[PDB]
Amino acid sequence: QQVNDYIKAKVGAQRNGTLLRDPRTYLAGMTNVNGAPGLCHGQQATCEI
Amino acid sequence: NHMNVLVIVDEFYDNKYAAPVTDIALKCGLPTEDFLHPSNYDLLRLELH
Amino acid sequence: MARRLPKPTLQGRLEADFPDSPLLPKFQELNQNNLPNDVFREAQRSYLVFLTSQFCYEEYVQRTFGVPRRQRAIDKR
Amino acid sequence: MARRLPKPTLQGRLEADFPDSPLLPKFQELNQNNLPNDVFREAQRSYLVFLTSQFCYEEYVQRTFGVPRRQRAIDKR
Repeated sequence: QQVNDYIKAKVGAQRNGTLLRDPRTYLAGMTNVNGAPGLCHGQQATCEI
Repeated sequence: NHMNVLVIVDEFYDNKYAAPVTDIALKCGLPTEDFLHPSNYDLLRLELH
Repeated sequence: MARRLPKPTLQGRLEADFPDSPLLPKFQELNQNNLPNDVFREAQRSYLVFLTSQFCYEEYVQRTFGVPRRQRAIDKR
Repeated sequence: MARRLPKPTLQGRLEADFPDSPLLPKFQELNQNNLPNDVFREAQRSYLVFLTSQFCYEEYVQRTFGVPRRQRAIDKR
């Protein structure tokens, strides 16, 4: 868990923001969006690798 | 209270388990393009001037 | 609590080795009476270093001035 | 599964080729009772080896500590 938390923190800073899913208090309830206060280009295209 | 540096160095390096790092030592670690990325916000919060 | 470095390797009781060395008359003046014996040997090693250093400084001061006028004026005449 | 290396080419009966050496007293304690002559000769060669090495290291120990620093100051005038 220590190395997992370190990774999750470093990789794109998944924790505390800048992530697509919302792990907080889901309790298997729903799926929601995160972030995006204001966008000035358009619908964000998902780039896969 | 005492003058002699012998006991100062000894009692500091005698049993040193954890070695923490100052922050300005951390900032100089990162290059600019990595520094500005918003996975390093803990430093950006303290570069106001 | 100030803790000094270890003392270096030194050949113990050099005073027993060299007799009639001209410092020994003065060296004999020191007195162990009160102290334990290893403290006595340590302090007397220090005192011997001190006495030899005094003698060496005085010998160098005597060695300082050179090429005396009177001695050369008499020897070559 | 020994299957060792062949022994190095060496001269036979070194013990007798030289008349005497103080290793020989300890050396004569070995005796051949059960084994044939050749195997005993090999073991005896190895034991003479051990004795020579013993004396070599015992000599090096003396040489490390063989400077009567006291005989320098005493024996010199």
